[PDB]
Amino acid sequence: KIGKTLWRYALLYRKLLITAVLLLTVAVGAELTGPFIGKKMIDDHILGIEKTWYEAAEKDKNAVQFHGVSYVREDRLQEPVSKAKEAHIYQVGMAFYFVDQAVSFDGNRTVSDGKLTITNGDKSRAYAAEKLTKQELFQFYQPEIKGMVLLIALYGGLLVFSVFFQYGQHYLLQMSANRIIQKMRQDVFSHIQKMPIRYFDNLPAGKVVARITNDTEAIRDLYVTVLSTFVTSGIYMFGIFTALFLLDVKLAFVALAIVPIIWLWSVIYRRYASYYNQKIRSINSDINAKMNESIQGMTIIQAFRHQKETMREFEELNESHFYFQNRMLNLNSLMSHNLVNVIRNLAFVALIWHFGGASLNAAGIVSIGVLYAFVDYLNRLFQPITGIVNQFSKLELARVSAGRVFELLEEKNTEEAGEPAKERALGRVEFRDVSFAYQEGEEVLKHISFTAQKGETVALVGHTGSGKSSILNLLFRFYDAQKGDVLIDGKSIYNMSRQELRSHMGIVLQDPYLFSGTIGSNVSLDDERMTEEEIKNALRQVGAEPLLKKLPKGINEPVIEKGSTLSSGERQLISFARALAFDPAILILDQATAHIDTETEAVIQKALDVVKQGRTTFVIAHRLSTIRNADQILVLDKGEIVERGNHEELMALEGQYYQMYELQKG
Amino acid sequence: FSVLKKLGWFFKAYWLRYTIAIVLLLAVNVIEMFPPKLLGNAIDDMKAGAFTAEGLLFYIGIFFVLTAAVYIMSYFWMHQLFGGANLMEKILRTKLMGHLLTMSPPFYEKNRTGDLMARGTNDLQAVSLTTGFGILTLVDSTMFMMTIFLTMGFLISWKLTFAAIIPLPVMAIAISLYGSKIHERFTEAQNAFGALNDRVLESVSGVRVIRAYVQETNDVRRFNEMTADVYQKNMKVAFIDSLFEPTVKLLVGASYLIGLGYGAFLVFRNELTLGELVSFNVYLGMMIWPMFAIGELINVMQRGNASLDRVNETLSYETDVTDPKQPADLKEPGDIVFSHVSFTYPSSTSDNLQDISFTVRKGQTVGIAGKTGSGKTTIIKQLLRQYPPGEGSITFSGVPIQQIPLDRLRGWIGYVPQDHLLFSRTVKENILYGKQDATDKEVQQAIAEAHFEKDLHMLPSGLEGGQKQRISIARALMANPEILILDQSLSAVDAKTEAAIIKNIRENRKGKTTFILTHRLSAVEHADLILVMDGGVIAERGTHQELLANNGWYREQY
Ligand SMILES: Nc1ncnc2c1ncn2[C@@H]1O[C@H](COP(=O)(O)OP(=O)(O)OP(=O)(O)O)[C@@H](O)[C@H]1O
Ligand SMILES: Nc1ncnc2c1ncn2[C@@H]1O[C@H](COP(=O)(O)OP(=O)(O)OP(=O)(O)O)[C@@H](O)[C@H]1O
Repeated sequence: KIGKTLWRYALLYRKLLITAVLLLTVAVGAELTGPFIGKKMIDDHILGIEKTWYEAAEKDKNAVQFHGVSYVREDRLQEPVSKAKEAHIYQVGMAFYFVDQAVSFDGNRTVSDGKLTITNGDKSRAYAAEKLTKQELFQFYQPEIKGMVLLIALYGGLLVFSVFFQYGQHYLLQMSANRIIQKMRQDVFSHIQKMPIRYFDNLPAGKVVARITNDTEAIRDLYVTVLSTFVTSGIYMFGIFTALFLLDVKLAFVALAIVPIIWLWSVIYRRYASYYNQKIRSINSDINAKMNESIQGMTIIQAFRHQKETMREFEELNESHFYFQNRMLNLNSLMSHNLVNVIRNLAFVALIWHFGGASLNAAGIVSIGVLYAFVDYLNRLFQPITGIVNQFSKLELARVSAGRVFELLEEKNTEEAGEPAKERALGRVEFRDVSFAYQEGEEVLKHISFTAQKGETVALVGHTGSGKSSILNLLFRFYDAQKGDVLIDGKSIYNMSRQELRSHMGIVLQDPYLFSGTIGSNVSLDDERMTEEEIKNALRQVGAEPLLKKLPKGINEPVIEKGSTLSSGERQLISFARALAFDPAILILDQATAHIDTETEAVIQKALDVVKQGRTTFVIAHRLSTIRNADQILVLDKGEIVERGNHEELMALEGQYYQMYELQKG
Repeated sequence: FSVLKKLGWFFKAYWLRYTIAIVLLLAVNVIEMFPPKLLGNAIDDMKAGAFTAEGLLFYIGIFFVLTAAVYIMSYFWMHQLFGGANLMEKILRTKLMGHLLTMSPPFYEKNRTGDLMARGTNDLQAVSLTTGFGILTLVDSTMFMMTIFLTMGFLISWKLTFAAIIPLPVMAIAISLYGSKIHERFTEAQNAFGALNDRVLESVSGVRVIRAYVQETNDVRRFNEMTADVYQKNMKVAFIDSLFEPTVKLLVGASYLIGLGYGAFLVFRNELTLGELVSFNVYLGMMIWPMFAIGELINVMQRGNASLDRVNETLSYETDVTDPKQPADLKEPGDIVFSHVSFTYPSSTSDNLQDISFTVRKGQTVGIAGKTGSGKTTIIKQLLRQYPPGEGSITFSGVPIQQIPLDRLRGWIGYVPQDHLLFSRTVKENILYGKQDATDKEVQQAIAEAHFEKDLHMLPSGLEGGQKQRISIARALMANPEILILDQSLSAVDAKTEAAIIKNIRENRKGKTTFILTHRLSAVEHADLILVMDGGVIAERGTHQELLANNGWYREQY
């Protein structure tokens, strides 16, 4: 499935891939024609002197005047003199020997009394021969000079030509990869906005960030590897193999016999490297964890004199890690490049065997040009092996990361709904013996039935683990009640879009979140839909906070550090300011501050008083002192509303409020 | 190139292995210099008249022999060098961890955990890479390029050599410049990706608010924009990254065609031969590498020097905060006294203690009360030798703590910090932690006398509010300290468990000193000596009875 999805995302942007492939093909074609130019230069011009020569006239018709007689090569012949006048130029040792006579056999050569004997092991016809000094040879080589120049030009021309296409393709491919990843990223984030709240509750916030970003990076590396290395190497090897077959078919098959070598090498190297690398990484993770847990909280390590044992464990880890590093080194020292050099020298030996075998046969021709072409092609062919094997071993991590991202994408149980609200809530809200269970067969709220009037400050006060926060979750539809029913102004909550509902309400939580950025954007949550109504902070208070430095309507940015520098009281203050700025109809206060301080909570009380006005407020708190004025308190036990009424009515029977108010003081 | 000068100890300790490695490297280079020449000679001899099966067999044999020799020698010198690098990593890890163990809290206040973990995870890799691979590349770039150059010069020709090596220097220079600039752009792109990764955490941790205010579309827009920024950075990197293969191909093709063309020109003038031409081609083919080797060497050397000059600081320059001296002859602590102790934390100009004076007898229980931040726990720090002695005198029966061995002093005391420091081992190891795993039986007692074996019965042994505190106090009691110190040990449980706990500890520890720091004053009732600490001084001191006959001091609960 991973391969299918990767191919599907690659199919997008297929124009870039097609263009890059074509450019790469042209570049490789030119780079590999170069050696044909070199081979022709060598053979057809240097070794063409050994080809026959025929005497002719002297009108510079491709002829060279040896002493007083002009000759022309057979290739540059117009049949003026072909059969009677046949000349040759052999070379024995370092000397070049001109024979002015026709010949029949060809084999080993020696000169004893000027009679160049060509034995060949069958019979030796001795022909008188001369030496050509050092300048006469030049005169037989002079004409070819022009041809070579042209050939040279071609090389250079093609060379610079080829250059441009490489830069063309490597770029495009990269872009392709990057672009695909970008698309992928967007998709995942979109899906994140459609998952239920459960998904986030039952999984740490750290892992989802990793899944969104680091796994996308791993897939990007996978794409870069695949394209740039594998496709390029495949095309390059196919081109080299085409060239070799065009040159000589016999050695082409021998050179084709190397592919199983690469196959087996890659298989074995992967088989061992995967295991050793896995052990190394696990041990390094353990070492880092041990070092961290020791560096933190070392006071008891020193107090109880545990230094020796911790050092013992650390050295055990160190010994194992060092051992596996050495094993990986052994594997490398037996495959990484030594095997390449062995194969390279073995190829040299094979070339020598093949060509020297033909030479001794006395029938085949050495054709040094083909030798040059093959050495060049094999040097280019043996280059990409180490990469190929390394990334082949490494592919597995990326394959697992891609699997993870795709199983994330393919989730089915998602939320699909969205629209702005079209009417003002009016704050009527009712409950109908709702009963919600978080996971299963364990009920946290049972038969919760109540009604809240337009009068605000309807607090829910109970005990720890009594099922108060679940009311907030059911009210914002973060979770479905699974039983009963909830009504907003006579309209069912479960018959309308979630965003529309959340548009009617507001929330303040225990930990006010301070998004990185400026205050103005933070107060408006970078909505951009609202004008300078952030001045609503004033309604809370001023406290000279804008006067301390710059302004908080997009002019001050003290939140870049998560708001740690700002006081916690100021954090809740900006939370209330945002809640009022959005100006909802129903306000829910989830406050569980562990210390009033009796100094920093006056501002919170004032903000609650100023914001609760003209709304329907639910105050989720257990202080029972700021909620003295509530129009209606509600106390529930183990998920059931045991008692309900006003503070005065609930003080008609002393009970729970009595115990709290009495034992809490001092 | 000073890293090798700063690592003299390692090479002096491991000199034989590196000597073998370098000798094998030189021998391998020389022996590997032949095969191109052998092929050149074989080609040059095929053309000539004389060539027999003997030459064929000889060439095959010599090629195989040279191949085997290079294979084995390469294996062995790589073994030696990379094993040396691994040993360097091992040694450095041991040194760093030991030094970290032997330090005191003040050192950890100046140095953040991130830097130490970096120096234990990054600098070591760089230094090991310097000792192994930088030396490998030095050997190559210095000798390999010289031997190939002087083999081509003397065996083949000098005009051809000088003419065909012109492009390689500029190729290397261009590679170096590209490497520097691409590293800069890569750092920029990595910074952009980090900036992206910061935003996703905020938009995923604060999911409730975003959905509550239907702001997910704005979060989508912001994420898409930052992804576009990351893409632009990546393309700016790829702009420079796509310049490696063109330059290398162009400037190697130039050298190869100069070789071929000008060598054919010389073959016409008869100074060269065909065999020499192919040998020259192969020599260039193997000469391509030192160009890259030079840049690799420079980069690794600079990185290694940067890492090492930094590791030596937090591994050597720091001196232990507290130092023992000639051990004194004392076996057990008689009485603990404070003679006008004055002390200030290193990282603050506030006193936190102003000539505190009191005394403690054997079996004496001392109670300390006060408000938060009034130097309640600073006094105990003045006794655990976690900071410089400062000023004053704290004599154990008549001798200042300075003479008591640090090993001996830790043996007497039993610390229970207010914070929860429980190591991620099994519960059994956490409690044996104090005893250093001497025996198993008294663990069940230790927990029973802690009256918290009930909690153990209500949890499966392994892994791992008040559970941490009970485990910590049990661990402290394992060692049977002669001076037991509790620093708000029982805060989660109040007036129901802690009372019986302290009663049982007091009755069990009868002739042993005990210190109780606690915010609640109900739990220090039986303490025959109680002190109230306000600011840097002690406002009042006396028995619990006297307390009742003094200013009402946070007794406004019962
Ligand atoms: N997402 C959740 N998944 C599973 N169980 C949950 C979830 N949220 C809360 N619970 C559990 O359901 C019960 C409801 O308790 P609730 O969160 O309402 O506590 P509370 O009375 O509001 O106290 P506090 O405000 O201190 O958290 C508890 O057992 C709680 O741990
Ligand atoms: N790590 C420290 N570095 C510097 N000064 C410190 C440090 N910890 C505390 N102080 C200073 O010492 C005083 C507080 O001492 P300490 O925290 O030991 O007493 P305490 O807070 O009353 O004890 P407890 O934490 O048990 O309530 C304050 O004046 C404070 O500024």
